[PDB]
Amino acid sequence: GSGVGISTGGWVGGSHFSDKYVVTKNTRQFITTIQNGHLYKTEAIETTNQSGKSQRCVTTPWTYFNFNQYSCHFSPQDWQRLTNEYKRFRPKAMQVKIYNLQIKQILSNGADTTYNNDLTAGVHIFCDGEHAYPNASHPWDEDVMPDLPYKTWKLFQYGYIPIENELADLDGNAAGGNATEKALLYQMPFFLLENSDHQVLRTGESTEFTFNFDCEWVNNERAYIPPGLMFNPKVPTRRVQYIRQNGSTAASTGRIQPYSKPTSWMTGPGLLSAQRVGPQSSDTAPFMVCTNPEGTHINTGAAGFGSGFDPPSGCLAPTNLEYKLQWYQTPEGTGNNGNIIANPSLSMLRDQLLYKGNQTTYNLVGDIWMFPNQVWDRFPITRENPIWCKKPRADKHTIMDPFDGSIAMDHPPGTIFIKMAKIPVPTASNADSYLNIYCTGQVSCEIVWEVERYATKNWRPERRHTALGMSLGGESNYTPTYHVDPTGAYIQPTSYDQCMPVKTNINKVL
Amino acid sequence: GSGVGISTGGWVGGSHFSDKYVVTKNTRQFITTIQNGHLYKTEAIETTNQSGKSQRCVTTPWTYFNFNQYSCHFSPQDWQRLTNEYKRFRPKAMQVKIYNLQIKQILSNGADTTYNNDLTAGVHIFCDGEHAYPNASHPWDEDVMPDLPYKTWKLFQYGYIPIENELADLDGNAAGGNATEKALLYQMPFFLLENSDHQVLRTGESTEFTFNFDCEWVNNERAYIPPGLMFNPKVPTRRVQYIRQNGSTAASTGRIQPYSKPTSWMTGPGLLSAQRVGPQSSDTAPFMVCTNPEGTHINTGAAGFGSGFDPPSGCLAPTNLEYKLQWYQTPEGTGNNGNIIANPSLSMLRDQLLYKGNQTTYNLVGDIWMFPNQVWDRFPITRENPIWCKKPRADKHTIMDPFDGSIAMDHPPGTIFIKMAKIPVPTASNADSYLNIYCTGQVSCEIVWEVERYATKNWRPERRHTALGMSLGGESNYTPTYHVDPTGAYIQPTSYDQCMPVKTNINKVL
Amino acid sequence: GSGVGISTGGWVGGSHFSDKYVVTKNTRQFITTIQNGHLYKTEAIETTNQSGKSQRCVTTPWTYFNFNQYSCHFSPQDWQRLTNEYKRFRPKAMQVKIYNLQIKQILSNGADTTYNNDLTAGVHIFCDGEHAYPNASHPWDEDVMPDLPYKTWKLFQYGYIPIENELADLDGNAAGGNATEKALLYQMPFFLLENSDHQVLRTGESTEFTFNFDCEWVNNERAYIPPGLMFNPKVPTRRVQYIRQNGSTAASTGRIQPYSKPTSWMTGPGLLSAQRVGPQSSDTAPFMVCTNPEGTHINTGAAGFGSGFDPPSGCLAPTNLEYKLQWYQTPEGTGNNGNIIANPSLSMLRDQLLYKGNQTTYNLVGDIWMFPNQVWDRFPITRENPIWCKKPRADKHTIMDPFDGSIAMDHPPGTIFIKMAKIPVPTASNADSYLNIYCTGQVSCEIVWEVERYATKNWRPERRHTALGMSLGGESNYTPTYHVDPTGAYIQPTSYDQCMPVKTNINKVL
Amino acid sequence: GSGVGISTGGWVGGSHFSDKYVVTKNTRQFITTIQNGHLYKTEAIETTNQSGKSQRCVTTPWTYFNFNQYSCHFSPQDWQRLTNEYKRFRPKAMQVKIYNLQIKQILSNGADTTYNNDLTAGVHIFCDGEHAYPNASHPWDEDVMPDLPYKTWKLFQYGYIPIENELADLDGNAAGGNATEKALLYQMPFFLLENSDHQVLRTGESTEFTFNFDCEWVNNERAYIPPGLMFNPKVPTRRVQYIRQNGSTAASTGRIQPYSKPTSWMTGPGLLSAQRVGPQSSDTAPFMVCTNPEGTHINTGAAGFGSGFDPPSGCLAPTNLEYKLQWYQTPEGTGNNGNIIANPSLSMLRDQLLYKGNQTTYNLVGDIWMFPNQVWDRFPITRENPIWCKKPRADKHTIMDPFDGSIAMDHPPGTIFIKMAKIPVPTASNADSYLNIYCTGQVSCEIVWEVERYATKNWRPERRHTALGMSLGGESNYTPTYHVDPTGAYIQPTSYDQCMPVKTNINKVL
Repeated sequence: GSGVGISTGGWVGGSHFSDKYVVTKNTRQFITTIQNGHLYKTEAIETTNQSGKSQRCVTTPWTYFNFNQYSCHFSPQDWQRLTNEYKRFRPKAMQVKIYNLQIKQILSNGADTTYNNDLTAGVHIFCDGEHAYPNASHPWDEDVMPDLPYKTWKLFQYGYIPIENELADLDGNAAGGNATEKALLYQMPFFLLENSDHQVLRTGESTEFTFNFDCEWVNNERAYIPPGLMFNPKVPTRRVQYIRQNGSTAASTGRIQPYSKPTSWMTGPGLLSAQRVGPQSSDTAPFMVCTNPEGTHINTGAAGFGSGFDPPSGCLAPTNLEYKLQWYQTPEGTGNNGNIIANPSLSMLRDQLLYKGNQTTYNLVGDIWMFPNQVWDRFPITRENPIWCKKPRADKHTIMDPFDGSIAMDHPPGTIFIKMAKIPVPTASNADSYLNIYCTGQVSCEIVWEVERYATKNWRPERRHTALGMSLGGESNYTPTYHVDPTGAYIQPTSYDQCMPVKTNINKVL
Repeated sequence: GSGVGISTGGWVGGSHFSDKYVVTKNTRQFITTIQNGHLYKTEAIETTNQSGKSQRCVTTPWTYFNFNQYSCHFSPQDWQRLTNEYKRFRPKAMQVKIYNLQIKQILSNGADTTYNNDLTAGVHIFCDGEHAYPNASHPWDEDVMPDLPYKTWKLFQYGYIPIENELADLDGNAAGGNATEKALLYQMPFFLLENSDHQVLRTGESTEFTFNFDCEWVNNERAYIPPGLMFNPKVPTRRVQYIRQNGSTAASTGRIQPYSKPTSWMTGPGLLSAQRVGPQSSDTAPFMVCTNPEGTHINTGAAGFGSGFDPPSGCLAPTNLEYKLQWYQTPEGTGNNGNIIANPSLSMLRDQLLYKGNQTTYNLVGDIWMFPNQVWDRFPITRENPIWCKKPRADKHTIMDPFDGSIAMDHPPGTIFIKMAKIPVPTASNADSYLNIYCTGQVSCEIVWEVERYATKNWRPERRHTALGMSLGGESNYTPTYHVDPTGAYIQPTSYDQCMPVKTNINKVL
Repeated sequence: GSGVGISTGGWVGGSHFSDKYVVTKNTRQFITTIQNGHLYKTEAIETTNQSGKSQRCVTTPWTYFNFNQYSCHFSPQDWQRLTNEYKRFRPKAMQVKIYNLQIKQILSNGADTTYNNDLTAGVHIFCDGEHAYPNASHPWDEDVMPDLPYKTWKLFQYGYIPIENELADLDGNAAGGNATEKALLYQMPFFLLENSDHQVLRTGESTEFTFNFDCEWVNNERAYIPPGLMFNPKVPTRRVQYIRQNGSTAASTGRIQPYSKPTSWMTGPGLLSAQRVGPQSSDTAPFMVCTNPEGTHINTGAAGFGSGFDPPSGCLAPTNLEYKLQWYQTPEGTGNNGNIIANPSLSMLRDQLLYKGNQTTYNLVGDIWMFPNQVWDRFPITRENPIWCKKPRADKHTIMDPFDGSIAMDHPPGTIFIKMAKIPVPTASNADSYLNIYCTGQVSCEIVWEVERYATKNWRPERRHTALGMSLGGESNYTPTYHVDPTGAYIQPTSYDQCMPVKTNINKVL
Repeated sequence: GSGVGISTGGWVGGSHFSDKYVVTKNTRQFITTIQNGHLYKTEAIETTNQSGKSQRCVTTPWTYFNFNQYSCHFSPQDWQRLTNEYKRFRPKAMQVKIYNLQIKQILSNGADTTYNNDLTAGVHIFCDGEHAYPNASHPWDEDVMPDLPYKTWKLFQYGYIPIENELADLDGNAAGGNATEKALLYQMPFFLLENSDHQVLRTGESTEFTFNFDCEWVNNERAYIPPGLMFNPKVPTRRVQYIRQNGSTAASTGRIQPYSKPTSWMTGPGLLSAQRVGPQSSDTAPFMVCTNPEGTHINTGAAGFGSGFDPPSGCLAPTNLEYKLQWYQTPEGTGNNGNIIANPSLSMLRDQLLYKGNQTTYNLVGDIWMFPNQVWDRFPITRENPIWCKKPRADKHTIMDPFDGSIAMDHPPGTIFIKMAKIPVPTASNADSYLNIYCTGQVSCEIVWEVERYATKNWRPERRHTALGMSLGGESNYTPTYHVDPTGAYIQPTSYDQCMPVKTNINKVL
């Protein structure tokens, strides 16, 4: 049957490894609340205002489900077994279910608050698979599904940036009159999630969404030598190296030495020239990707308009800590506390350099662009990396490697939006008061991962991700990584290697 | 299944444009409350009483759904695309659904009030499609469905005017004894919505109503020249113009000039003679349509009896601001704040004039009536105009052009009435106390619009409704029209052109 | 139908005795509550700390159903009839049902607390039949199902020991640096019951679990003589006994006497050498089974690391009270109050001894190991004994006789885990507050027992368990065993014979 | 459908008289509550303790439905019509339904208490038709179904006597040591209603029980003459009466007189010798039926051990008021208030005597036992008598006439037991607190009575039960019997004849 008192679905979880496939099931307990008091609002996002960096977003009542990260779908055991036993993997299919909803009313008299289940209140649930609305998810957000299946998942409000602010700044001047600047405002899109059709669910009801990926593989195999050493040092070469006269030393023609042969392959692109700017408040990235159409007025300049492009060095060796990719394990993390810095995976298609020689010596080429015969490996993703990124809709685009490592998909998984159906309340005024409710429920993401097992003719052992690669933590510091403190706290990895990255273990003949 | 805890219907919205059809879906969250404490009452509607203008209405417990306006069904995007891409449109069919009802009890102890869902309380829902009861809807009411899909829709009480008051005034005198005046009262109809059969719905239940229009088109195409210039100025004419003797100048017979040929067509009717009267309180319109059967007594006279006919000038040029059609975007709007004045659409079948020449010169004809060979275009409706108007049931009627622009239908969409089923309460007295409840729910109006795309042999570009035709508003005044203030306020159009009227863009060869 | 207000299952109970089978049905009323506030925690279990004995367990939110004991499934009548009328019995099949759930919210304002039934809250129910998670049940726990069907069954929290503490102690020293000790922590398994798929049930729903045993019989038949007397004292023997010279007495060769013939059979293994140690706080057992891999650091030594093996004497005569198996009937029982000591069942395959003679006399062999030709009977289980024990997963193992008497099964009945589904609560902080609920319901265990009736050629009467073997108790001491005190207290057996052990009544020819 | 909000059954009542059958339907509103706080207890039942009469009962949580009495099933109209129109009747079949359950929670804050319906709470319902548990019902209890269909029926707790107390008294002495007295305790049965399978019902559910009687008739016909007058006084007799010499008068042989012939029939058994004993507190009956096995110790003697047998005179004339059967109409009745004494039905098979003549005169035989050729009629049952009695299970028994008039059945209707399912409550202590609830519902007993109409050749009229046989009562004393006082009180019959007994009206030729 169906109704109040009949659970809609059960709990699923775990993982089933096969040769061709890996099916990782997860279920979480989520809570969403009334956002903005059921209003759309466009307000300026202001920093400390030491610099003129500002932002403008339109905040909706809606909240959304973000499934994008590996930490959500794989346990540390499932990840270790994934990266040790398989050379490559990608997400075949994804299935999300939202069930066992409970909408409860919040009754607050004074300090103490009580919770009464109304049973007739619904929730709006909307999945955008055509990407007609602006994307909610962005890589490296803290909104993502929790790692531990028993933690509650608190959803985040949905908002989006209608316009670039400094372009719309209205600052202008008396001479220009900012006509082209108003023109940007006049066409500033405004999206309501109410335009589209969507489901309204009460406690007895549930819903389901399926997604089918088609995307590129994530390669777990390591390069033991650079592509430049793909030769045989015993065999002589036919080539000639002519060196022009340098100072006193005369020009010399001679056969290239057998041990160093010319490479036909060049360094993967990346930019080492730029450096970060300014205080932590302003956007600090070394490069700023910005748009400045003629006629508009920008008073602040620099990073005020534009968004920073980081990490700038895609394949290149991160000479400085600024270039190394870095994040925090926990939202409580402050500076140097709980931060993880990317380290070399010791893959020779990764952390490349390029030296421009003059007559006397070699010097580092700061920034190298796309050039033919460039081969490189994508960032060695860990378990904490985002799975996908949304590729913009644009006429032309170059090769897609996001330097964070995420996969650029032009149709990533749809973003599932959910909110409290507004329950109005009678009021003699215009005060448009509403009833205070929230909904908790059980969401289950189940993804089918397409894996393919390695095979090698290598004689020797290879590196593997081992639990011996972990450190103790917690109070009294006897709890390992990925384990629970006596207080109940979950011990986060303190190093990039405890995150078990790919492109480390398995060797691949170049 | 069905019951408490199973939502009856989901949310629908958006629009699907085709060549033949446009289907605009909308869903709103409505709230209706107990009205008149479940009583019918006939009370006098009294103004400041500076003038003897009075009204008498019988107020019901019922509230009703008013779907009549374009703003409800079309977004500003859907409207722009409608009026730019299509020469004419009309409403094929309409489908209204009322579902996801929630009837909650209002418990008030002192100041703080609580809301408990009873689940056994029903609501009465009645659709009058035969128009046996007096029509609730009237054009240009504020009771209409809201523009923004996320705003709550508060329904209005249903009432109607049983009699014309000054006819029933009882004032009379000692000499007349007002016998014919009592005769009007003796037959004064009294309508109860309980006479008819109607549905009672609880939370699990829903209802649905379908309507099929048959009505006239709304033409979006513009006249570039007046019908008087439909000639060819190069070709000579055969006609003669004889001018009688004027003063000294002798009577002259001569061929009419090629460049000015006689027109067979005349100005569309309209009345410029009258002017508005009195204070804002009394009915101010320039013409008063009234009924004054013999023997009745009218002490106040003038606009006391009768209803004002405005705008008086149907097709004629609105010489003064009094004649221009004007309204407010928001019910908070006071004088000159938030008011929109109709402006010329620059259609040459619109804003006509007629000059009566004497011998010496031409003079404006104040009021022109129906006369043969009159051609004109209906008011250039905007997005804020009512869709339809109810044509009275009468033996004879002339051509139907409402000067507000609305379509006169003799069977418009039925008015859907809804009220709280009275839940009595035991009381030892006669005090007939009742239980205090309200109902909120989701109503969805879905209309199928019949559209037909233009085609033209014109070489040049044509005017189109553009977002560049908008102005900034809100606090700090950086928010465009049709967009949301940082406080969440929705920015209303400040001009008639921001309302995107019809009969502007597309040209039509006369 | 199904839903709130329709009971899911009825009450079952009783027993049906047959010749081949015995079907014992039971139903109880259980209550489980939120444990650890929905957290996993690993905390040290500390005693008075007079000795360095410590333990570390990871405590889950889960609670579990323990069905392991005979007292649960058999009444004293059903047990008496079982052990009197049947020579052996084993559990064919087991069927557990969990139904009539009620999840109620705990509302506490000040001291007085109220209970409101929410109806939309579920419970998680998970049965581990593959034993992928650590076993919750352990013999001789107080968590077991109650004896009396009308008592409420309060479930216990599920936890498990991830590591042996002193091995992980971190104590070490500055010289060693405890590298092998960290290695144990680094791989310390962490099990979440959320990994596996499991059911979520609301009030209307129920669940069912069936188990099929295959295990060894429990033999109720007694040995009247030792296997050493299996001869005929009238018939002479062919054997010779040569006694070497002792002191003055010369070596004598002579035929063995007819009345004492040599036995081919030897004493069942057991260990009398060891004695208990230390205060009641520390682990006191006479033998300690411990693991001490090289390189680890143990400061406390002795019973700090390792678990005690008791009773040490499997078949041997319990020379001292330390060796006798002993327990308490009620968790309120303190020292010497309500304790029951195992006594001889007077089975001659039980309570064996072995004497090593020198020339002059015989002396008791302290500890005897497995040796060929050893025959013995398992502990004479009573009605209060555990039914089964979980056999470890190990490459090699010897004969399985647990000296407590329980049956060692490598796949015992699965442990049914249950917990409150977490209902989150909105909070402005990170305080991750949750809603306070509990669930009570009706669990029914129904086991099919495989029995086989004895037959004997013995002429004489045999011992039987009789109610005359009971003592009075309670206030005023007029209530018998297994009966209810005027206060309502249930009178527990005060002696091992009132527990009606097996291997007493029925005789078996050796 | 089924569920909360759908009544399970309707109200039935009334009676349908036929020639062969009478079907009496009844429905009542019952209320049962938590008894003993869900405990079994064996406590001593102590009187004023002026005498050593004591009792010991084990009180259960269960309550039960007692349908045994005629007053329940027949109205005074249905009874009058039964006893006037029919010579004999017996209960063919019985059908009990329990439906429209409501389990409500009792919330008490201070003095005022509130009642909230939980809807998930069940009730246990168990019918014992095999009589495996001790019988709850006993004749002449006040627990019986009410007479008036609109009165509420409050059920009584179920308990039973495990042992005869003075046999178990433990009093004994130091010399005996009361070994045989402990032996009675050691085997003292203890019954739990949880042993058996039974139904658990929630509000939506109901249950039904059917019973099929086979039993003896209840004869309504009267004997107009004693069986001794079955002769013809006109016809001479052949017999001789020899009278031995008495004093002076010589022995006389002579024919027996025609008007007094010898009877072959003798007086039905009964005992007039004994008299009642002691205060109202102790058991007062004239005869005590007791059990006193050898070796037990009885200090009090007399009625301390044993139960009184009353009325002692089965068919004999009740010489004194002690022997007359007597009861109270209402539980409020005290001594001489509201008591009804059995009176002669004027049936000549009833109220017999036997005189033993000596030579000189006749004297009353005090106690007469079963003797051949005894004929008698059973007690003339009224409408307030029990219908049935449970015949003990015993090897041998004599003729079954209960002197109260009830029918002795070896399988009477099963006793329907019902109790509140225990809803536990979380408590940090062992206090095993539970939730306070009660259940009210509608029980309907419908019995099919097998009747057979009389036919007579008698010429004269016969006595009939008439309403003129009633008396006024109530306040102001204008309300008749079987009618309602202005306060609403129901006027009880004040005499045995207003109870309309059987064996009065209809004549039966001997």
